[PDB]
Amino acid sequence: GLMQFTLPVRLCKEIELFHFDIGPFENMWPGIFVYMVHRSCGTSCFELEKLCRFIMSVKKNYRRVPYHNWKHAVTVAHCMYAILQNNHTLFTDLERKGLLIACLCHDLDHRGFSNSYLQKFDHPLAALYSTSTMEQHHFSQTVSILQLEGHNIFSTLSSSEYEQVLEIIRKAIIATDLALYFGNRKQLEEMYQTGSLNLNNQSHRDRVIGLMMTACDLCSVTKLWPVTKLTANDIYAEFWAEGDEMKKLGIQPIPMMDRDKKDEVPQGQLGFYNAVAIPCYTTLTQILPPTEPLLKACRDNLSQWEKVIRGEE
Ligand SMILES: Cc1oc(-c2ccc(F)cc2)nc1CCOc1cc2ccccc2cn1
Ligand SMILES: [Mg+2]
Ligand SMILES: [Zn+2]
Repeated sequence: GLMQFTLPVRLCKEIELFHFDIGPFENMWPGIFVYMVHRSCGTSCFELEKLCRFIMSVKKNYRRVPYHNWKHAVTVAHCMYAILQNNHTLFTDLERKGLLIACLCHDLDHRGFSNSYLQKFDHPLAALYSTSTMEQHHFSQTVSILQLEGHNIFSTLSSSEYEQVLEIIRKAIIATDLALYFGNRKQLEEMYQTGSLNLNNQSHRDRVIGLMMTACDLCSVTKLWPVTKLTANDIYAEFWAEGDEMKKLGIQPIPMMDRDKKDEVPQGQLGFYNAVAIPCYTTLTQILPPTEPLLKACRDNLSQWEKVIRGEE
């Protein structure tokens, strides 16, 4: 109970910033996450014995794919930590608990293939869950792990508090399906503009948590240019493997996934920043003004991709 986690000075200071990179030492990522729970949530939120056992089982159920791996899980949880810490008073005790766990779990057992590829392959998961296929599987794996002996990090919550937090995690994980993002942000856009956005309305909170989940999930675009740039390689390495698998089913993949069309990546990152990322962090900044650094960092990386196109790198 008197057992804090602490971090070296450089990490203690940088972990508070949105552009923090968790670094290449896998063995420090559990301690980084627990540090974030303790400052975000409290030293009492979770039984340390149970939290540590939960983290390690989550880690074990992420696969060794180039991008949708254990490092992505912790990176997405750190972005959520940064948002929560800069918006201290807006979120309930249960949301602070739920959301860091949701982020850590949001891509559990990902294979590096999109929902589309599961549907065209005719993967068993695409019969079990017709939309948001991987995301319903991620939530499914989360409940699985919560139910292993010794892993119930929520066992101090009441019957109905337990149901509220698992319902926060479910919606948070479903929202990471980028197909649901577009409409969700349009609704938040109109609600914010017509002045009807109300955070006492549970359906409005749900929408806002959804957008945070998209913001944390895409946070690779909000780091310093060399982090953003090297992560884009991991992202495309999965896309090109999927493209290859599409060719093996006799389907020309979209250019984004075709490794013979690498030259179009810079122009594809512009489309992605303007169609997805910039709008996401704009609407997020409108609703939670302290998340502006994510918008500023995202715009800086858009400008770095423009420079790559103009052959100045
Ligand atoms: C998946 C995708 O969707 C689109 C896209 C989607 C809608 C649209 F109107 C135009 C482009 N381009 C991509 C290719 C690049 O996709 C991504 C996904 C990322 C996720 C996290 C951090 C960085 C990322 C960079 N590029
Ligand atoms: Mg996902
Ligand atoms: Zn993700």
